[PDB]
Amino acid sequence: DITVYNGQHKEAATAVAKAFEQETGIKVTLNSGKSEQLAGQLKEEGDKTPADVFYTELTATFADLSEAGLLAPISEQTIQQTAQKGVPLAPKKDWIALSGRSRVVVYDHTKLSEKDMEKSVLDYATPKWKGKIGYVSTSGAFLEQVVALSKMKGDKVALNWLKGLKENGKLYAKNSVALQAVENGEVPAALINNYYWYNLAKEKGVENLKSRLYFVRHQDPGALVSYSGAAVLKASKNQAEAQKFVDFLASKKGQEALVAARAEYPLRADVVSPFNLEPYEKLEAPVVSATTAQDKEHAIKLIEEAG
Ligand SMILES: [Fe+3]
Repeated sequence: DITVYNGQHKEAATAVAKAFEQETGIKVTLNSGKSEQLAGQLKEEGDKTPADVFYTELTATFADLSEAGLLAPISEQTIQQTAQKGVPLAPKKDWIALSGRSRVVVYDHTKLSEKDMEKSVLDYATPKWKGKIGYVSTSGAFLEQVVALSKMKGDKVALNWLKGLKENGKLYAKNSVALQAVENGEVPAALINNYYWYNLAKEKGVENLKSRLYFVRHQDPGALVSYSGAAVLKASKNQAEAQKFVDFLASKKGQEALVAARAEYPLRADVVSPFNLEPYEKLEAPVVSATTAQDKEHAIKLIEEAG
């Protein structure tokens, strides 16, 4: 049996854990919490950690653990199961990206078409969109978007975009609230994550939704994908089973279990999501270095500077 520190959505973790237990008979105990807290705890616990695997919604969480020498090598063959072009790879082969979530533009298709959409996410923060673009400044993925803009286009462009959103955007407290605002005709478009829309479409039926998604693609900063993944702890005294679990997460069966439970993009190219997601390769995500704590502090300062 194994213990998995779980930073991922609990529905996803419970689903892959159940599928693993059903496939192998090896029991999984989830210790679910915030990834940044769990990462800190793994570092503090060091050689004495009871964690066999760390399963997270953000692979950036692994960088500090890897550099601290706390992660075990995983099989090159396993890593290759999800190593599509664009997918982040552990330089030390000590973690694996498994799935992703995408930034997206959601829009009211009864007011707008794709003709009204923009080439770049940068262009939504302009006077055309005054009173007409929803954004969620307190959102984690929004912050990742700001980090990506700074990295890809520089701070001035990132700050200009944020100032553009202050001037032109409508602020929403959460992504769910922004999605509902678009559905309800309050605002014609909003910047959110893919999974909110696909979840609503699955529950209510797309025929009953006024909103649709627009993907900028073309490696635009707005095509940003955030990657979930897993790593085995070096300190684990149950390497064989921990490696078996990570191998399972990258397997067709494990990926199928994940995508049935959560509207993330699988990184195997022989698994199809029941949520009706496009293939990961079609997204044309940009390649962006992992977010560090320093990146986040810098992005937070830009948000504050923009008002
Ligand atoms: Fe969310």
